[PDB]
Amino acid sequence: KYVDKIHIGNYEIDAWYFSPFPEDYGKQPKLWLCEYCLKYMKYEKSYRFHLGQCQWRQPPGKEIYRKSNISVHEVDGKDHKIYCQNLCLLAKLFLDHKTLYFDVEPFVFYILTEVDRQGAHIVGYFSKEKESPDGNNVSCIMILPPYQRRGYGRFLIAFSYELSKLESTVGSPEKPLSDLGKLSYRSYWSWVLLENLRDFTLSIKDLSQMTSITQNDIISTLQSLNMVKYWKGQHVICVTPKLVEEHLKSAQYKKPPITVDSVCLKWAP
Ligand SMILES: O=C(NNS(=O)(=O)c1ccccc1F)c1ccccc1
Ligand SMILES: [Zn+2]
Repeated sequence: KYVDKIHIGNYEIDAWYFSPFPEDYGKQPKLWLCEYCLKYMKYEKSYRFHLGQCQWRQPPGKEIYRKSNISVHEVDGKDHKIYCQNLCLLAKLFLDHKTLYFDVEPFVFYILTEVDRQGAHIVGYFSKEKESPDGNNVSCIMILPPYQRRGYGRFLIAFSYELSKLESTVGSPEKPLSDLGKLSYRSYWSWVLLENLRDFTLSIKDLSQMTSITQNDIISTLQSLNMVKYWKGQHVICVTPKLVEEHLKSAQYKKPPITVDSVCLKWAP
């Protein structure tokens, strides 16, 4: 009845949530997706015919980041409507709270790919409203299950703040976050803040300006690190250089990151 398994690239992936693909696409045992243009198909035969014909080998839009074989494409929902709609229906298989699939024009989509000789292979993405009334620098963020917990979510989170910095603005992901989303942002925030308190008298407003993390996300992060005191109605940073290093040395920050190299980012607001 609902779509419950997809084939994309060389992966078969079980669905986590309902996504409103048309009814007759549900009925099939599997839905088959072109990993490059994200067209969804009902049959292994139409899929293999499509694979032989389709000329795309990367996302549409502008490649705004390239370092070695990690690429980000910026895709405007108005310019590439069908691709963005396909991406949103794919995303909704793995996001409980996403509600927007068809009215994609207000959004820009940042698609993360990993490149080999065959083409640029989609790992995940984040959407962003062109005009956010609430200052959200991410709408939805999704990493395909076989790539989760492997560094790519940290990359996209970092990337979303590097855009916010180029915008001279603070930003926060739209709520609610998934369970993994919550843990991932808290861990990203903790690292960035701890490294700034090592590398540098920084105030909370100072840190917000340096990182584009909102003051509230800074404060909730420092509270979970027990690194803020409260005085006459104001949160104030309170931490020893040694306690910062204790946190940074811990086993949580020990996996080598895919880092966003701002030299390789090509973008203006
Ligand atoms: O895959 C995910 N997180 N684990 S991670 O990338 O190794 C990671 C490691 C350290 C800090 C933040 C991270 F994100 C993820 C999936 C969906 C939304 C957001 C993140
Ligand atoms: Zn295709």
